[PDB]
Amino acid sequence: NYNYLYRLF
Amino acid sequence: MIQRTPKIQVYSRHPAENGKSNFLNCYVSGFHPSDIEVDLLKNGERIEKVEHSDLSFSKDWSFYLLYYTEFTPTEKDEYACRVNHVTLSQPKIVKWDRDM
Amino acid sequence: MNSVDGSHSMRYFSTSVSRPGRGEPRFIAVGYVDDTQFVRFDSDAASQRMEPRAPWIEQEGPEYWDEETGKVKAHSQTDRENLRIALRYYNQSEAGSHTLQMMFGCDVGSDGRFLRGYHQYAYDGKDYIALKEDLRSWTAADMAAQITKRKWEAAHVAEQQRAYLEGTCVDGLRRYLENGKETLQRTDPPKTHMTHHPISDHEATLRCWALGFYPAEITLTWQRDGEDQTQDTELVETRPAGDGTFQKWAAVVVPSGEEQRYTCHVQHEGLPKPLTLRWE
Repeated sequence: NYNYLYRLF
Repeated sequence: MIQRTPKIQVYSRHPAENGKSNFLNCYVSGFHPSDIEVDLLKNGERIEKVEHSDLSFSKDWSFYLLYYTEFTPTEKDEYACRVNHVTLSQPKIVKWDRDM
Repeated sequence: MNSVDGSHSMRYFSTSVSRPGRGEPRFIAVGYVDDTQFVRFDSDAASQRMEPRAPWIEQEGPEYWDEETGKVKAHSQTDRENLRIALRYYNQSEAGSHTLQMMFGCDVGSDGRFLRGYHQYAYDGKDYIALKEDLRSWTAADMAAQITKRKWEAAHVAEQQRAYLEGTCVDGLRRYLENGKETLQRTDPPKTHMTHHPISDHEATLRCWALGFYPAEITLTWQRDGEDQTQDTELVETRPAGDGTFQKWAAVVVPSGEEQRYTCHVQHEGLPKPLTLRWE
């Protein structure tokens, strides 16, 4: 079950 | 920019026996970047239909991949794995040993 | 199946490589449970979908794939942009190629409950940012990575990722371990044999062989009169055999005639017993 939170550097 | 050279092991999946179907694997590991050229050689000619595991890495972030084909070893036929990388001046060829 | 902890592990591994002038960067993602790969995604692949790589994961509905395929693709867009953000932090050009990798996952105990969590990034093979083992703080190696560390402390990212790690992450891992019981909870003990190659009439290499075992965690050790010959033993990395198992050998250089004073010892989870092997 993959991660669902995606953020930028 | 980190650059490691690949460790290279070439070997049969099952204990080799002349005339019997087997798999010939070639396992590169411990190398950065992910660009790598791997061929499996039967008496000096590249085996056309090789397949490879999907790109993965260890904890230290070094990539590892496996290359394999179905093959039937014999008394006289030589097999080998050839690797080329950014960190190699020339392609490095490792012969397959049954006893290893 | 961490023999020390009782623990199992889910991990996802993500690699993105930039291709100056050859199209957008390539994204490869793989998911593992312990030592079994079960899922893969290739941005350059035609399917453009999250694909099965283990037989027990095919037992899954459409909403699973539509949703995993959604997240992994969301990931590819997000690390593509981070390749530019990171390129701008280190003041480097668009001419050269660069590799950005990610890893994330969680561990379950013998309890079946959350034990450990991971969320880590690496630029050009060099650790960039990482969630500390307590899951409440970050580690940044470069000064450049510290820009992200404060932006992510000010966006409260650590608490939500801990929600994924104490949440979906453990729930997915428990469900996979039940669905693939016959694979993931089943120990394959190693087949053990050993070989003699004379290097001279003076010396001799004695090699101990373990084939077809799972999990990949194994210990091989040599003993002279029952003392560990760690010095003169040669150990190879554990390697994959292609059938889901692994192989590993240990070889020592022995004075000719004293082969019986040398003992090989195999400690693996699939044995009710550490093995002892003599040349005999």
